Amino acid sequence: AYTNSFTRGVYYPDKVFRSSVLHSTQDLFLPFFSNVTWFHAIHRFDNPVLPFNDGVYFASTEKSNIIRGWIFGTTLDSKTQSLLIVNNATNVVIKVCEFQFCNDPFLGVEFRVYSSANNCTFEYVSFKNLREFVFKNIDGYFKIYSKHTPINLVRDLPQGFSALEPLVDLPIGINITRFQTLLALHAAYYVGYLQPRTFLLKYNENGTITDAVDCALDPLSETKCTLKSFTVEKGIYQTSNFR
Amino acid sequence: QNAQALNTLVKQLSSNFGAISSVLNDILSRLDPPEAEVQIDRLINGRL
Amino acid sequence: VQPTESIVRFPNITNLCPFGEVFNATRFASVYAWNRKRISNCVADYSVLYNSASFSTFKCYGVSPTKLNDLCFTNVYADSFVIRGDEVRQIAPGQTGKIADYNYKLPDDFTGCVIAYLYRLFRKSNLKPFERDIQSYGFQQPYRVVVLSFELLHAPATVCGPKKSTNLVKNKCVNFNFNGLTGTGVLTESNKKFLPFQQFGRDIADTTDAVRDPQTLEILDITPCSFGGVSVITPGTNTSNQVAVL
Amino acid sequence: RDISTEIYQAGSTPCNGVEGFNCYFPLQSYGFQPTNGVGYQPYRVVVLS
Ligand SMILES: *[C@@H]1O[C@H](CO)[C@@H](O[C@@H]2O[C@H](CO)[C@@H](O)[C@H](O)[C@H]2NC(C)=O)[C@H](O)[C@H]1NC(C)=O
Ligand SMILES: *[C@@H]1O[C@H](CO)[C@@H](O)[C@H](O)[C@H]1NC(C)=O
Ligand SMILES: *[C@@H]1O[C@H](CO)[C@@H](O)[C@H](O)[C@H]1NC(C)=O
Ligand SMILES: *[C@@H]1O[C@H](CO)[C@@H](O)[C@H](O)[C@H]1NC(C)=O
Ligand SMILES: *[C@@H]1O[C@H](CO)[C@@H](O)[C@H](O)[C@H]1NC(C)=O
Ligand SMILES: *[C@@H]1O[C@H](CO)[C@@H](O)[C@H](O)[C@H]1NC(C)=O
Ligand SMILES: *[C@@H]1O[C@H](CO)[C@@H](O)[C@H](O)[C@H]1NC(C)=O
Repeated sequence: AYTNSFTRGVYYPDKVFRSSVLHSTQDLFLPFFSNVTWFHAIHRFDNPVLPFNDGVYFASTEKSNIIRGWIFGTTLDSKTQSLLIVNNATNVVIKVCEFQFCNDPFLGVEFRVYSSANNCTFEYVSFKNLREFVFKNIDGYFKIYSKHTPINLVRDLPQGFSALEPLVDLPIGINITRFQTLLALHAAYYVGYLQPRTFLLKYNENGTITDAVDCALDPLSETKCTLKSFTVEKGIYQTSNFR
Repeated sequence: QNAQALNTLVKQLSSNFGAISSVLNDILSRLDPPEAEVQIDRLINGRL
Repeated sequence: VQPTESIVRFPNITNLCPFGEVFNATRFASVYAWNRKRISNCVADYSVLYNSASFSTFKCYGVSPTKLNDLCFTNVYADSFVIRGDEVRQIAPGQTGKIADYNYKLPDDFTGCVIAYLYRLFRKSNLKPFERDIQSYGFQQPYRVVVLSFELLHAPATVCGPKKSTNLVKNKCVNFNFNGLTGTGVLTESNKKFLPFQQFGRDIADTTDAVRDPQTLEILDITPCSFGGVSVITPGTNTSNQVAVL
Repeated sequence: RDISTEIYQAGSTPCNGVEGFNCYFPLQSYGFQPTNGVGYQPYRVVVLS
């Protein structure tokens, strides 16, 4: 029920073009080599509501597209407005409403996700393959990144490097504490969490992120971050600190 | 050494030194003079 | 070198919020059963309503009609109800009478503009601001009044007034403010290639280098205007008074 | 110190010396009464430079 992240979880942190340079940034990223819990939500079912904390990494591999969306809210009750993301086979359903969810939301393929709604604020409509997403909510803005690429291993996330691209910066302004994935039923995915870490990002002539270094993995990475290079020559160097 | 010193001097322009913003125009637009002049004074001291 | 002309360019102010759904519609509800209209996810262009003809009154409270195009608020409410001409003063902060204390009470701290039918004659408690707790009055004059209540909260704001994202806009050799970018310099067509989500370019010194045209998605190099010191060449004054400058 | 009473124009249509839509007389008379509140009571203020 555990796989390790390897080199997954890199996204473009801004919309600035930089060519043939090396840049250091401080933001929430998935830690390197921190193992990722592999869930089988239904096989005996466990489709629970997990805390959101400061952001959540998500990834999955499916061809039947069983996971249709996610549910976000504080109490998951109609007392306070909640967010609902549903991906139809035709379009996207995004809601921000005081939403009375059920004890076991699912997309009957009936609608037993909820029972009623009181207010509504926001509405928006727009193999062996891995779709990868990053969710975070800062200053009332919901931010989502995406990238699609083929794979050859199912049980575990294959190694490699490919950055995620920005998709939506939605200005709603919702308090958020917990989430739960939405599935269609007549279930394999992963959950990663984001932490504040400093990274080096390598840009090619096209402005494409091609490599990265985590500054807290090991002393060699600390030296690389200090020297602002991917190559370190012979000698002694100081990443000084104390305990 | 010369290039390192010049790069450090150039990169020092982005700091706040305790002010609200590192851009003069933002300070001018977001506030009235009786506090914008204080913020600009702070920035001036840092760059000096 | 001083800048020559300041052609600051911003895209079209689109889209347009449906003000005509309330300001320009045909039905206004009763004063004791007033309808509050929620306005969001749109550009609130107040020039059309301010410049609209045949308006009996145009009263602002803490706001200016020429200024509202530059205010961004999270939530704006369009209160719509029928009232008679004589009681049009009841929609005011602190005003008393039948309508305010029985039908429609406006907050004493109201901020916005009021632009311009059943009597409740018996109450047990004075109505709160924006309260609707639901004597027939015969129109033998009615005035259609809309109240613009501007509420700002800690949520992201959705109704400002200016252009949003995707419209038509140009660029020249300017001083050279576009959108959120400022500063002077000369602009040249650039051969660089941005990613579709990339808008700016930056040098190793973390300085703006190139910018993409918002309308015709082309990238322009930013070269600053020339500058330099000036020196004066001269022999001794006891030899001549001629000089040459560099 | 400006001492003028021209009808202010907030619109593009000229006032032609009358009040109306967007047209205002700049001055409003002070409603000083013995029944007024403390904050609306008249106050004699002297400025020394
Ligand atoms: C990264 O930049 C290089 C620049 O050399 C690109 O290589 C050329 O790309 C163009 C199309 O963008 C092709 O028509 C050329 O044939 C490529 N050069 C050669 C020698 O084949 C490269 O494609 C860029 N990569 C990305 C992902 O944009
Ligand atoms: C990594 O695995 C250890 C046990 O092997 C576990 O305690 C830890 O929480 C895992 N890291 C995660 C899930 O980020
Ligand atoms: C939305 O919630 C407010 C409370 O803040 C309530 O007054 C209003 O009636 C609700 N809207 C509905 C039920 O349509
Ligand atoms: C709600 O969010 C605000 C700011 O986003 C925060 O200050 C507050 O503590 C949050 N409250 C809860 C119950 O999460
Ligand atoms: C949009 O901008 C163009 C400039 O080419 C102008 O001709 C047109 O009138 C504008 N339309 C609106 C609705 O702003
Ligand atoms: C808005 O006003 C115009 C007159 O300028 C009228 O033609 C149009 O029908 C009105 N729209 C609505 C929805 O009443
Ligand atoms: C220039 O010459 C005059 C006399 O020829 C003399 O009085 C003066 O001091 C001289 N000044 C300089 C700067 O040489």
